[PDB]
Amino acid sequence: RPYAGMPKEVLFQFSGQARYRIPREVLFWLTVASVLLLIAATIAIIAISPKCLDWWQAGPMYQIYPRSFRDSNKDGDGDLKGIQDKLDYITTLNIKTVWITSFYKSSLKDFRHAVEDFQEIDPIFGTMKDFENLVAAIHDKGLKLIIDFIPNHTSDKHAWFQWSRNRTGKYTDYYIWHDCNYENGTTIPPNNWLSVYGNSSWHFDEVRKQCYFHQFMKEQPDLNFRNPDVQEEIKEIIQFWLSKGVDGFSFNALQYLLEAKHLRDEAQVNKTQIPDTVTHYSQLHHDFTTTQVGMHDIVRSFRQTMNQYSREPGRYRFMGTEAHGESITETMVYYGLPFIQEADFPFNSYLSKLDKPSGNSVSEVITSWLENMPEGKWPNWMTGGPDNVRLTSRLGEKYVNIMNMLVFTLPGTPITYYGEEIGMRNILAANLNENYDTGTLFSKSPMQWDNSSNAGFSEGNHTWLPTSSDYHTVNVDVQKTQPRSALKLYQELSLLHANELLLSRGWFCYLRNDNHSIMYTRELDGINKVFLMVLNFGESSLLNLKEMISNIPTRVRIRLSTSSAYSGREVDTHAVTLASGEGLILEYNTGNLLHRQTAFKDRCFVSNRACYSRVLNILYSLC
Amino acid sequence: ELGLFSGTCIIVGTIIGSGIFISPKSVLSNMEAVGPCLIIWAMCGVLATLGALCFAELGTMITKSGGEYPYLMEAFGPIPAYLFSWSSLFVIKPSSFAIICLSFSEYVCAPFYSGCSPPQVVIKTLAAAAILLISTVNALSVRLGSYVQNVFTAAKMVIVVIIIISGLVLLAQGNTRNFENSFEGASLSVGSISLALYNGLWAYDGWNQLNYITEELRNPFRNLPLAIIIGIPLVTGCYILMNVSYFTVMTATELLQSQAVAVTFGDRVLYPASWIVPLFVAFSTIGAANGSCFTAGRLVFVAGREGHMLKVLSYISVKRLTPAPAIMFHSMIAIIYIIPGDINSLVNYFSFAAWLFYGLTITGLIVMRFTRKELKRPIKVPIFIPILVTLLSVFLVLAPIISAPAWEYLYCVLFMLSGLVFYFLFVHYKFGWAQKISKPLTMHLQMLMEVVPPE
Ligand SMILES: CCCCCCCC/C=C\CCCCCCCC(=O)O[C@H](COC(=O)CCCCCCCCCCCCCCC)COP(=O)([O-])OCC[N+](C)(C)C
Ligand SMILES: *[C@@H]1O[C@H](CO)[C@@H](O[C@@H]2O[C@H](CO)[C@@H](O)[C@H](O)[C@H]2NC(C)=O)[C@H](O)[C@H]1NC(C)=O
Ligand SMILES: *[C@@H]1O[C@H](CO)[C@@H](O[C@@H]2O[C@H](CO)[C@@H](O)[C@H](O)[C@H]2NC(C)=O)[C@H](O)[C@H]1NC(C)=O
Ligand SMILES: CC(C)CCC[C@@H](C)[C@H]1CC[C@H]2[C@@H]3CC=C4C[C@@H](O)CC[C@]4(C)[C@H]3CC[C@]12C
Ligand SMILES: CC(C)CCC[C@@H](C)[C@H]1CC[C@H]2[C@@H]3CC=C4C[C@@H](O)CC[C@]4(C)[C@H]3CC[C@]12C
Ligand SMILES: *[C@@H]1O[C@H](CO)[C@@H](O)[C@H](O)[C@H]1NC(C)=O
Ligand SMILES: *[C@@H]1O[C@H](CO)[C@@H](O)[C@H](O)[C@H]1NC(C)=O
Ligand SMILES: *[C@@H]1O[C@H](CO)[C@@H](O)[C@H](O)[C@H]1NC(C)=O
Ligand SMILES: *[C@@H]1O[C@H](CO)[C@@H](O)[C@H](O)[C@H]1NC(C)=O
Ligand SMILES: [Ca+2]
Repeated sequence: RPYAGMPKEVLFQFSGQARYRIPREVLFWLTVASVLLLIAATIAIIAISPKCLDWWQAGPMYQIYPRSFRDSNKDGDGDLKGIQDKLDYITTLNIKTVWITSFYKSSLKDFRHAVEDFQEIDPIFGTMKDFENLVAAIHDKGLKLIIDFIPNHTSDKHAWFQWSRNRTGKYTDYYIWHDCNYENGTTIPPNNWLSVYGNSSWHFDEVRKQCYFHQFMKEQPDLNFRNPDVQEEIKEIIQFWLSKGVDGFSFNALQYLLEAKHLRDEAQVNKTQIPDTVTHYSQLHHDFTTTQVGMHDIVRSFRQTMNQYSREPGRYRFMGTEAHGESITETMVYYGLPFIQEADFPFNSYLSKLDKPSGNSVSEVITSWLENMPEGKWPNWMTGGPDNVRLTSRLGEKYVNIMNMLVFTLPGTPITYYGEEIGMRNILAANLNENYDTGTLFSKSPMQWDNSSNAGFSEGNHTWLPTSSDYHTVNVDVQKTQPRSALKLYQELSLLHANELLLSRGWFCYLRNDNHSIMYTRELDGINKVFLMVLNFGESSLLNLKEMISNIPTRVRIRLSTSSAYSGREVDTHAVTLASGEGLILEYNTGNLLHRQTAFKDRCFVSNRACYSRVLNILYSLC
Repeated sequence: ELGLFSGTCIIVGTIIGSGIFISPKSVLSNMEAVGPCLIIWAMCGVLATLGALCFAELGTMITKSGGEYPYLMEAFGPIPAYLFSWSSLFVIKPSSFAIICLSFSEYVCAPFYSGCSPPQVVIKTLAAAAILLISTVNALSVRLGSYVQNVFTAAKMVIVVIIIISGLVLLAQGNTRNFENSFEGASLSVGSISLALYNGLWAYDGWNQLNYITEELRNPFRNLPLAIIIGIPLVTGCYILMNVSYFTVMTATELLQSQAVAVTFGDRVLYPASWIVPLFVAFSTIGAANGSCFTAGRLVFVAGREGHMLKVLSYISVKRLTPAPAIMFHSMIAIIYIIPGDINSLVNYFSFAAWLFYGLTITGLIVMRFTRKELKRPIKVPIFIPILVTLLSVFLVLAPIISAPAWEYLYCVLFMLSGLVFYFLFVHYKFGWAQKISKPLTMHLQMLMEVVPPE
């Protein structure tokens, strides 16, 4: 009856019900149930997957002082052509963002600035086409470029001010003017307001016959941000630089934007002081010249102008601000509100203030930023800047390595100042014939590249600033051959921080710490492996980790060390020793994570919680 | 009957598929410069014309129903004809179905993962759900096969002109910075040039299945070599005029970042409605997959006569006249392909096996024309075009394996030789016990799946 070759009519007898009927519909309904259970499973994975980290959260920034990086045409001043030559050195550090401080056409290159044209490059840095070739060379390497912006004041040689003193057109109110009595060279100002660098904050103008306001030196009149004409000018400069491909800005001197309209006198710190000897900025309470009422809606307006360019995916424009030196709760307002967006993060300069390497001095900065921060925000850690003594001269050479391991294992974005990866130091003296701030000038020495004329920075006769004397031992060429150098460790940390998935979005549980030592772990849920960083800022120690963590085995592997002697050597948890500036990245496996317990819910921090799935190999935010 | 203008309109719509949306990323990651990767689309675009012209010769002189299986039977004997029927059932046809459905989930899930790459589990769970749905619809019905075809080839051409017009208008506005200093980092090598011809030629897949149109052509012999030498060279001109429209908008460093190249383009140029590109490309890519599943039952019928492939595969279901055993076996092999590999490791695996049989065919063209066969051939091609296609394909099959060896080639060579083993132990020797494993298998399958021999 089978007779394998079977036309229509015969097999309809067999295929009716006997046994082969129920498999047909049960297999046909299986493939249908699965098709709508795979398009249902992919929707359930796209929904629970958390947003990936932007380019400003993913990798370290690298702050360059453009006049001291690399000189191309032997004139003694670095320029934008020399920054472009060294872009292949910057990508061996695994840098993601190159932050170039201000290069606009300036009449004063310090004291926070004096710009003559917000849309030109200063001649000593190159020309407008040298910038477009650098922005192209940066994007082709996969890097991003953010630049300094300071919108509070201009130079008194700016075209806007030359028209304003002439009362020309609409420019008569671009600046803050007021009437003042001027006889025999001595002026009485409209009030007792002081400059930030210390003197009467009003200055008489001979052409206008009025006084103009300036927070900084007399060469920097303050723009009047209360009239809408000035805000549309600052809106076109933000639009001019974003069209050239700049990936974001760093706004400076933001608390000085607005001032009180009533122009009433401040309150003295020492009330019983004679009102003609108050000439120091610190002798007044500054309630009418900093952080006025409508100041945050101006900064939120800059953020909307930058949103017209950050819509296409992969080209988000970063906005960061500098922090208020005195307050930390005033700094956290720049993070914005859950419904009004603002700076992506304000720059944390509190690590750059430590002058003595103590364990509780560093521990206080870490917990002060992380607990004061809003919920789903992103931290950042900046251990140096152009305006403070370099790390090797502030703390000592023994703390260069322990300090790079600190900011690369903490949550958030580490921001590096040029020359901090090789352990540069301040110069001892210089003779400059320009108007520079001699208190903060010695941390801008030219970059030391190798053993040559001027450390390989200029190839010319002279440099704008003398290089440090000991550039024969500390420079890039020597340090990238040595096996255990500050540059070699820096390239190991930025690579470990880049591709770990545990350092970028793992929890941060800050275990207890006595003075002279800091311990914290980074852990994710489905990873089944935790990092433990033990950093010793003290004299020396032999500390038993089995009592402290209560989660650690008795034999752990050293993933990294600052003295680099412990490349892969395993140690005993009972007795680990740390030699006064030693840091270890211990790494072990465990199923009991510290943030899941109840005693540690008060001291674990994460920005956007996300657990890990081993079977799917994805992050998912549902857990 | 269909005229010459329609004589090309069928072939041009046939060539342009989902290859132009996925290959640019892969051909550029091997040329490294905008300049050379523009000559690859022309070099492989010309090499696809000489291929389709040589196939016009065999298509007219042999004049048999089989697609390419006859051409190897007429020249070399029964072993290459079988070896091709073996690979075109386990290698060429299933993997080309897995690349089209792997490239449809790259475009559906790319917008929901803006800024970064989606996980591998999402672009495989969505591809496995497209293979099962495309192979189930084409088994339950035939009208629904051709119901949505003419609309799916509209969306395919609507986008092709939107990308071109936009990429030309932007070129008038002077956005010339990308190809100003081309050729500067060109890594020309037998390693890169071969691996970049694979991905460039995959966008031309569909030039061999172009001989069926002669039956309705008004004047076939006079117009078909014309409809080919003006149809495909019109398409390669529409590829370099579409790959140029990518580099006008974005740079060579941002191309390699995204797998969905046209999605990166619609965000940069068409912001008010940028969802149009991932929506229209998902239409055309799922339409080109519908064309692959339709032809699965074609070759198994012609090879089912000569007792090379199992005859049960050509059986048709009675309730719906659809080759159910051919389809559900054609897709079940594809599911096993999307699991291990991804698009780039499958375009190499596919264009490797496909190009050795593409060579053996057009060598059989001259070999039959040189010595063995003296029958009349209606249209004749010059002698210099076939010797080029074979000397090119011998470079395409043999350079990648020696210069850039990979584990994908090994599994490809082990598949054909495994079929060579099935030749002697199953069809060449005709063992006694070999029969009693076949007969109870076919009708039980017929019993379970209610399918019936076609005629
Ligand atoms: C033929 C046409 C096919 C479709 C074409 C394309 C269609 C779309 C075209 C175009 C996209 C339109 C614009 C979208 C903009 C972004 C919107 C967005 O992110 O919304 C999310 C909605 O939340 C969700 O859960 C979205 C789920 C999406 C599921 C997709 C379909 C899968 C199956 C397709 C059919 C397969 C059929 C196979 C058989 C034929 C936001 O949610 P969230 O929680 O805020 O963010 C979560 C995700 N991140 C951002 C964190 C990463
Ligand atoms: C305000 O400006 C006056 C200048 O008019 C400063 O006084 C001079 O300070 C320098 C310091 O290097 C002395 O050498 C001069 O002798 C001072 N001039 C006179 C007339 O005494 C004054 O210090 C400024 N106030 C500050 C900085 O708080
Ligand atoms: C605040 O400044 C006043 C001066 O304006 C200080 O008072 C005394 O001032 C007279 C002025 O002739 C001095 O001779 C005294 O020596 C001052 N007393 C002191 C220094 O104790 C007052 O003390 C100042 N207060 C603070 C807190 O510094
Ligand atoms: C037809 C009926 C009876 C059975 C259908 C089973 C199908 C839906 C199952 C069987 C094996 C499965 C695959 C197994 C493993 C993987 C790899 C993973 O990284 C993505 C999903 C993927 C690719 C699965 C997709 C769904 C799948 C193809
Ligand atoms: C079959 C095709 C022509 C149908 C689509 C027609 C419309 C929607 C298309 C055809 C050409 C297109 C234009 C081509 C180029 C540009 C320049 C670009 O900087 C902005 C979009 C813009 C202005 C496009 C807008 C949409 C457009 C007008
Ligand atoms: C200001 O007015 C004076 C007097 O006429 C003139 O010489 C000068 O050029 C003017 N400057 C500007 C900037 O208008
Ligand atoms: C005039 O100038 C002299 C300068 O020595 C000064 O002493 C005097 O107070 C001034 N007079 C007025 C009224 O400003
Ligand atoms: C500087 O480094 C070079 C290696 O590039 C070395 O040859 C030279 O001796 C060094 N000079 C000094 C003074 O150490
Ligand atoms: C530096 O001094 C030497 C000494 O002759 C001179 O040749 C050279 O030109 C000087 N450098 C510059 C930049 O002028
Ligand atoms: Ca101001």
